[PDB]
Amino acid sequence: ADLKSLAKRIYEAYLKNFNMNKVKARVILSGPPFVIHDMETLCMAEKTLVAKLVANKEAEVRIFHCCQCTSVETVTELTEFAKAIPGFANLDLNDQVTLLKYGVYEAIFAMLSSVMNKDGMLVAYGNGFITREFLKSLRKPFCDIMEPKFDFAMKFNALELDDSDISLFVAAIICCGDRPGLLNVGHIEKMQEGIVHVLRLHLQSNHPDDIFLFPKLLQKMADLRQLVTEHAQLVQIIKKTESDAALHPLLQEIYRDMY
Amino acid sequence: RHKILHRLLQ
Ligand SMILES: CC[C@@H](Oc1cccc(CN(CCCOc2ccc(OC)cc2)c2nc3ccccc3o2)c1)C(=O)O
Repeated sequence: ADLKSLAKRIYEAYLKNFNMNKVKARVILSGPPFVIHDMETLCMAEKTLVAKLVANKEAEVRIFHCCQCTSVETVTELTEFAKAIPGFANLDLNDQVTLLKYGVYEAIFAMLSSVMNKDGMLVAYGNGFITREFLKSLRKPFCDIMEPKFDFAMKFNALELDDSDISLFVAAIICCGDRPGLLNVGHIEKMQEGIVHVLRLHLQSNHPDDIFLFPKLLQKMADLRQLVTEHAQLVQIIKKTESDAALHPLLQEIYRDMY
Repeated sequence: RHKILHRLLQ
């Protein structure tokens, strides 16, 4: 097996399939995005960037809807990306579904880090920047959505990964053999072992300065599973208690029976 | 149980 070539293949699949990556994000964050820091600038950004949405419910529920729309888009990109991981498409369709069901929000929050800095995050395909303080200012429970993801991102970004690392990390998130309900655990474990081996060797080559980077990222995978469990609980509270905050059907299917 | 995912995956 050629593990350098496998790493390149997964990186190329990531560059093709994701509209946002860390290179693109950093170009934008380096200074154009419309800055959303208060209700006036939220409403202005909505009229330009999501006009049909405001052509109205509470601002918090509009933001929640925009968040979900981004997730739906990213799930679609993740499904196409997954098709490129060796062995993934040879799995039973039911196992492909299970792996994606549990893995997509761990991958979403990992990749979200690339558009975040300590002051805010890119939104709407890089055409908006919403401040972290504005999101904290929203009424409960909506102000509790993003802050844990910023906290994860600040530590994740301190690892100084590049897109070649992240592509492999996202592939390893998707190929977890301990998801509930898998049929062919043995084949998935071997697929995972192979991707994790590619990740290990890549980090050794690309980050010779950080000899613990691989176990740091194994821990981040475990942190992400916990972040997703907590996020799913918050989504359930919102769904149950906020009638205007409908869930998109693909996201309802993902969250249903997850944790 | 996941008709949209199933459809996206095909
Ligand atoms: C709420 C329920 C929803 O939770 C979340 C929680 C955190 C993050 C997301 C998805 N997300 C944030 C989009 C905000 O999108 C707007 C757009 C416009 C706007 O105002 C005009 C405000 C917010 C995102 N961004 C990404 C960028 C790169 C890679 C992956 C990315 O994932 C959904 C879920 O569970 O799906």
